[PDB]
Amino acid sequence: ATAAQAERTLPKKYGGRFTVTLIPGDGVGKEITDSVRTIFEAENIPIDWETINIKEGVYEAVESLKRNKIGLKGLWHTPADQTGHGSLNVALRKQLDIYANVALFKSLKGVKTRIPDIDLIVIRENTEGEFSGLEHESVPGVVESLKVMTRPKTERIARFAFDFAKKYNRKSVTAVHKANIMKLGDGLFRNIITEIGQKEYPDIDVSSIIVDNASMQAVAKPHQFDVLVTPSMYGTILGNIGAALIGGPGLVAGANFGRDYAVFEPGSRHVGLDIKGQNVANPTAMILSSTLMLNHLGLNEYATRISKAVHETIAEGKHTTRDIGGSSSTTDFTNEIINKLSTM
Amino acid sequence: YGGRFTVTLIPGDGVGKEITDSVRTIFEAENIPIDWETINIKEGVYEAVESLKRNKIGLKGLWHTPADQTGHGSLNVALRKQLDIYANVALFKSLKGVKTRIPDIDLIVIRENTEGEFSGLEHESVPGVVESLKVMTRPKTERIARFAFDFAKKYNRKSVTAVHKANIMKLGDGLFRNIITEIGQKEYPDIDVSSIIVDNASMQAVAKPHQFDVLVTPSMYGTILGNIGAALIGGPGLVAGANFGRDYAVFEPGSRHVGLDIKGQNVANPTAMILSSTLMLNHLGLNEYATRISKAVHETIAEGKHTTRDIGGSSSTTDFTNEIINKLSTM
Amino acid sequence: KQPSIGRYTGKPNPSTGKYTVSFIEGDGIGPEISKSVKKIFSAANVPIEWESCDVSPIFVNGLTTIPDPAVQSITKNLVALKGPLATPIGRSLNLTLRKTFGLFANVRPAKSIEGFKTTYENVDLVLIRENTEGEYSGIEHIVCPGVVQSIKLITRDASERVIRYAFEYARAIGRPRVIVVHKSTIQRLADGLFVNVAKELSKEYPDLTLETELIDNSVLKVVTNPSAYTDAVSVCPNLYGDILSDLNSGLSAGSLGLTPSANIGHKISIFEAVHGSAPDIAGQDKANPTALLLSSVMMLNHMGLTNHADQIQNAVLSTIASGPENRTGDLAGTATTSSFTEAVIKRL
Amino acid sequence: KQPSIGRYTGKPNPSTGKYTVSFIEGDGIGPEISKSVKKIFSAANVPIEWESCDVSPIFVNGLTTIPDPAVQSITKNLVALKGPLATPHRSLNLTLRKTFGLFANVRPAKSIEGFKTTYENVDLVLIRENTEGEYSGIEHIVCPGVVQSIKLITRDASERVIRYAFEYARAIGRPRVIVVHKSTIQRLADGLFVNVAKELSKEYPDLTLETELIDNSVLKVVTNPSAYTDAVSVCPNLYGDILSDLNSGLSAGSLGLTPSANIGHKISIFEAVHGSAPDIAGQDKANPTALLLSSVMMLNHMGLTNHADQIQNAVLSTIASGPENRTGDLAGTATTSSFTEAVIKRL
Repeated sequence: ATAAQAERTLPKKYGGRFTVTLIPGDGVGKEITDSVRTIFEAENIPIDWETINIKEGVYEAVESLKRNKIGLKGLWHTPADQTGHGSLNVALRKQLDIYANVALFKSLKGVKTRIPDIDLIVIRENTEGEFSGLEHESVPGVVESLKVMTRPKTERIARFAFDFAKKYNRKSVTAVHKANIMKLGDGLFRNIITEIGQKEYPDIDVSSIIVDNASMQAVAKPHQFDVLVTPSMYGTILGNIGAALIGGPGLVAGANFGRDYAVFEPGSRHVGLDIKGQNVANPTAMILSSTLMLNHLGLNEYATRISKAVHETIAEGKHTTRDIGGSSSTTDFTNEIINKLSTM
Repeated sequence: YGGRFTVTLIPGDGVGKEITDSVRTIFEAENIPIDWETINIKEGVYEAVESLKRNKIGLKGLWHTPADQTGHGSLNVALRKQLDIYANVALFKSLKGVKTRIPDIDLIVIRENTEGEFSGLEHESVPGVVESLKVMTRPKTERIARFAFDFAKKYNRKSVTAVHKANIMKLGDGLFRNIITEIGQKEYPDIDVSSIIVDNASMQAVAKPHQFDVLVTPSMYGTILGNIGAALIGGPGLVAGANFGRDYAVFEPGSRHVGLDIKGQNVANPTAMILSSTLMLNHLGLNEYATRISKAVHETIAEGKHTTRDIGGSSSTTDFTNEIINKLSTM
Repeated sequence: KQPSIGRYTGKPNPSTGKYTVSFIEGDGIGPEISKSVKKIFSAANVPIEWESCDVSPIFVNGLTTIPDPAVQSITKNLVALKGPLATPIGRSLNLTLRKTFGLFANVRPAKSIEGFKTTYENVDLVLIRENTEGEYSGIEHIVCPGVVQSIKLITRDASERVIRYAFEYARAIGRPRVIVVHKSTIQRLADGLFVNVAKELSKEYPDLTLETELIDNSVLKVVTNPSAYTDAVSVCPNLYGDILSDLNSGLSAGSLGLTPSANIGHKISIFEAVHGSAPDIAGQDKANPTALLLSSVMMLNHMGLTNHADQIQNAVLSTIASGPENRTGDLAGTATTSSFTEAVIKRL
Repeated sequence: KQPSIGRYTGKPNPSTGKYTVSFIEGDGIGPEISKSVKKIFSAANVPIEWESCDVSPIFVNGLTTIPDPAVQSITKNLVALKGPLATPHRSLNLTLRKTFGLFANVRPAKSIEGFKTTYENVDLVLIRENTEGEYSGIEHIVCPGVVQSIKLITRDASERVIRYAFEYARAIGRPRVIVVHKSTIQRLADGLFVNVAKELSKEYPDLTLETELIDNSVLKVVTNPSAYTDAVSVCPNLYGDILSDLNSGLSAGSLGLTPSANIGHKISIFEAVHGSAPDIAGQDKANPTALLLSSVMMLNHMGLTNHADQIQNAVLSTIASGPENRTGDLAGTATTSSFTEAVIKRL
C-alpha cells in the first residue's frame, strides 16, 4: 500500500490553502492576533484561520491542532490562587508533546537598547523539569515539588537544539544548568547535552554554564552567547533577560515544536492583561513569530516580505508603537506595515 | 555427557557456610561435573556480581543485613538489582515425613526483586518526617507478569493470582494488578488469572491455603506470603528457591533466613539449600542427578529418625547429609 | 486504670444515671445485629443510653463529608459503636470517618473461641496498628509515562502516639512484652524511625519489655505457633498492621466474622465489627452479634465500666457460644440471632 | 531599630571598651583585603577587637565539620566577618551555615559613584532563603534513566525569612516588599511561600506587600533597575541565588563589589562574595571595597550606626571618586595599600 495519498500528517491544505489554528488567548492576545489577520488578508496569504476560544476546552485547542498540525497563538492567563486551574499554556504543549520552545532575541534597528547588536537564541524543554507539576504536602506546612528529568526527553531536546543550530548556522550551543547542586537532575541534563554534541554534531561548540552565573553574564556581557539550551525554568529566566536586552516582550518571536505539530507564539510569554482593549499594544512579537510560521509551512516569500515590512517600519522612527518609544496605536502600526507592504 | 561447568558459590552469612558444604559433599559424592568458583566478602558484592557475569549461574545462601542507620544495606538485593535477576521463585510443597498443621500443600510464590518497596528510595524532608518512595513501572511489571505465566505454563500450573493493595494505592498496586490480569487475558488465555488483596490473601493463606496455586507479588507482599508459606510446610529449611534474570540465574533458599544464632553448631537443616541446588541442576540440564538426589533427601526425611533437629529429629547437619549420600549410593 | 492516650472523658448525663453513646446501626445485618446488642446491654443494667445516628455521607466540595447530625452526636458523647456499612452510592467512607474524628490507632485482638474448632489453637493475639500515615497516605505520583511513585510517610509525632497507646494498653491488660514489627532492614529511615521512637519511649515504661521483630519473623513465628505471642501487644506501621491483623484473625477463626476492632482517637473513639454488611442474610435473623458484641466489651473497658465488660464477655456470649443448640449458622450452630440473644442474657 | 529576627546580643567585653568579632581572614587576597579593613576600622575608633579564627575543615565522620577553635569563637562573639576562601566533602560554605544556623542571605547591589557601568541608578536589595527550597540535599534515581530533585518549602523556614525581610525593609526605610515566586506552575511550593508572606503582611502594616513572578522580576529589573529602589525582595533559595547574582551583574557587571550578609537566629556572618583571586594575591592589587561594605552591613547589624554610616557614606564610597584612588578592577591606579590610607583620610 502506502505513501502518496497517505500523508495525513502534513499541515491541513486544500487546493493551495492551509488551514491554520488561531488561538488569540487572554490579554492583548485578541488585538495582537488581529494585527496578523489584517496583514495576512491585505497580503492575500492563502491561509484560512480555524479560530478557537475558551475553562477545560483547552481540549478543543488540542483537538484542532491535531487536525491542522499548525497553529498561531497568544498567551493564556494563569491564576496564582490555590483553586486556580493551572497553566493550560503548558497543558497545550504537554498534550501535544510540543516539547521544544525557541525564542529569538535579536535587537532591532530603530530601538534604543542599553547593549546593542545582540543576537541570541534560547531553546527550552517544555514538558519536563520544574514544569512537571508534581507536588504534594506531606504534613501541614511542608510541601515537596518533584522535578523530573528523563534521558529520553533530554536526548530529544538536545538533538533538537543542535539540529536547529546546524540548520540556522549557529556556531555555539551552551547548556544552562545547576548541576553543582542538583547533581542527578541537572547533572543528567548537562551530560546528555555535551555528550551528544561531541559524538554527533562535532562541528558545533558545546559548553556548559551554571544558571546563576549565566544570568549574570547575560545581563552584563550577552554577546558571548549564541544558543542556550535549558530545562523549563532556566529558560523562563534567561528568556526574560533576553527579552529585556532587546527592548521588551513585544519584539520577541517564538515558536514551539513537537515531532508532528508546531505552534507559534510570542517568544517572551507575557499576557498584557493590564492593557487589554486599549489598542496600545505592540504586535511586533506576534507578527514576527507569525512570519516564522510562514517560513515553516513553506510560504516565506511572504515571510521574507512582511518581516522586512515591520523591520523597516520600526527602524523608521515615529509611527512606531508606545513601548518602543513611539506614540502610535496597534492599529496605526499595523497599517504602516500594510502600507510599506503595498509598495514592495 | 561430557564436559565441565563452572558455577558460582556464595556461602554467605549464618548457617550459610554449613548448608552450602552439605551440597558440596553430596555433589562430589555423586561426582557431578561442576566446579565451584567460590567467593567471600563489605562492598566486594562487586566480586560476586563480576563472577556471576562470567559463569552466568550461581548457588548461594543469604547474607546478613543490619538494621542500624549506618549499616550497609541488603546486598542480597544489591546482587539481584545489579544483575537484573528480577524474578524470585519460592516453592512451598509439604514433605512426607514432616508434621504440619495443614497437610498436602503445594503453592508457588513469584515476586519481583528489583522494584516496589525494595526500590530503596527514601528521604527525610524536615527532621522527624520520612518519606519512602515505592516505584512501580510498566516495563518491570510486564516482565514479571510474563515470567509468572510462562512459569505456570511450563510447570503445568492452572492458576495465577496477583496479590496487591490496589484499593488504597490505586496507582502503584493498581498498575500491578492491571498489567498482570491484562496480559493473562490476551496472552496465556489457558491460565486462570485473578487478584487478591494482600491482607485478605494473608488470611486465606493461613486458614485455607489449598485454594492458591501460583501467587505473583511485588517485593514486599512476597516476603510476607513467602513466610506464611514457609511456616505452612514446616519451616525455612524445607523451601527451595531460585532467582531469574534474562541472562543470569542464582539459586538460593526460598525462605530467606540467615540462621545467625546457630552458626557453627552443625544443627542446621540443609534441605532448603540442597533442594534449590537440585533446581539448579535441572536448570543447567543435568537433572538425571537432580531427579536423583531429590528423591534421596525426600525419602531420607520421610523415613523418620536420622532427620535434622527442626523437623523433629535429633541428627546434625553432618549426619543428615550422610544419610542422603548413603541412600544415594544404592540407586 | 485505662491507657492514658485515648482516655474517655466520662460524665454520665446528669438527668439520667446513664452515659450517652452514639450507635450507627449501619446497614445490612447491622440493624438486627444492633438491637441484639441493645437488649443484652439493657439486661445487664448498663449505665448507657443509645443516641443512634446516621453516617450516610454528604459531599461538601466534591470531597465526601459526614453529616452534622452524626458529627455533633459523636463529638459530644466521646464514644460510638458502629456496625457494618455498605460501599456508598458514589473518598473512602471509613477514611473520612477517621479523618473527621481524629482516630489514629486500630486495636485488633484475635482470640480462639471456646467451642468453635479451627485449625490453629490457643491463639490469643493483640495488635495495635498505625491508621494515619505510612503506606496509606494519599501521596502517589506519575513521575513520567510508565513510572509511578507511591509514598510511604512516617513521622515521629504519629508514631509516638501509637507506640504509647501500645505500651499503655499492654500495661492495661497485663502483658509483659511489647513487640515493634518493622523492616529496618531495607526501609532504614522509614521503619528505622518507627523503631527508634519505640526504643526511646521504652524507657518511660520500665514495667514492659520492648522487643523488635521483622515482619519476616512476626509472620513466620505466629503461624508456626500462635501462642508464642499470648503475652504480646505488637505495634506496627499502617501496612504491616493491616496485613498482620487480617492474618491474626485468619489464625483465630479462619475468617473475620468474629473479629472486633477498636479505633482509638485522641478524645473520641469508635468501636466496630470488621465483617461486612452480609446483605444476603439480612433480615432473615441469621447474623452473628458476637463480632459487634465483643466490640461493645472493648468499648465498656475503654469507658471504665470494667465490671460490666467482664460480665458481658467472661460470662455470656463467650460462654453461651458453648453448646451447638446455641451458636449461629456460621459456627455450625442452629440458633438464630434471636435465640442467641436470649440464650446469652440467661448467663448474663 | 535593627530587625528583631536576627538580633545581635551586644555586650562589649567588660575588660576592654570593645566588642569581640571573629575574623576569618580567609586565603588568597583574603589576608591583604583583611588587614585593609582592620586598619580602616582602627582609625575610625570602632569599639571592636578582632579574634581571628581558622575554618579549615576537619572531617569528623566523613562529613566535613568546622574546627572547635573557630566554633567556640564564633558562637561566643555572636558575629563574624569572613573574606574569601578556596575549595578544600560537603560544601565548606554549606557546613558553615548548618553549624551556625544561618538561614537568610541579604544581597544589596547599588551603583558605585565614579565607576561607569551599562546600567544606572541601580539600588537593589534582595533577601534569599538559604536553608531549603531547590537546595535541599534530596534527590533520587527512581529508575534507570529517571531522576527526581526535590524542592522543599516549609512554613517555618519561610516565615522567618519573610519576617527578616519586612523588618529589614522597615529598618532601611523602604515602603514596598516584593515576594518573588512562581505560584503559576509551582502551586503548592511557591504558593505556600506567597501565602506565608500574605499572612505576615498584616502584622507589618507600615510596609506594602506586592507579589511578582520571577518572570516579571527579571524582566522589569533589567529594563529598569530603579523601579525597585524602594525594594527589598524576598524569595526561595533558587530564585534568590539567581536574582542576586543577576542584580550584581546590573550594578557592577561582576561581583567584585558585592557584599553579602548571612543572618542566623543568634549568630550572623558577613562576607564578600568574590573569590580568592589567587593570581593577584600578595601583589597588593585586591579591592577591599567588597569586604569593606560587608563590614558596614555588620556594623549596622550590631547597632553601631554612626560608625557604619561614617565608614560608608564618607570614606570608600567617596574615595572611590578620583582615578588616582580606585583599584585596577575599576580603571584606577591605586594599590590596596594606597586605597586604604586614601580612604582613612576622608574617614
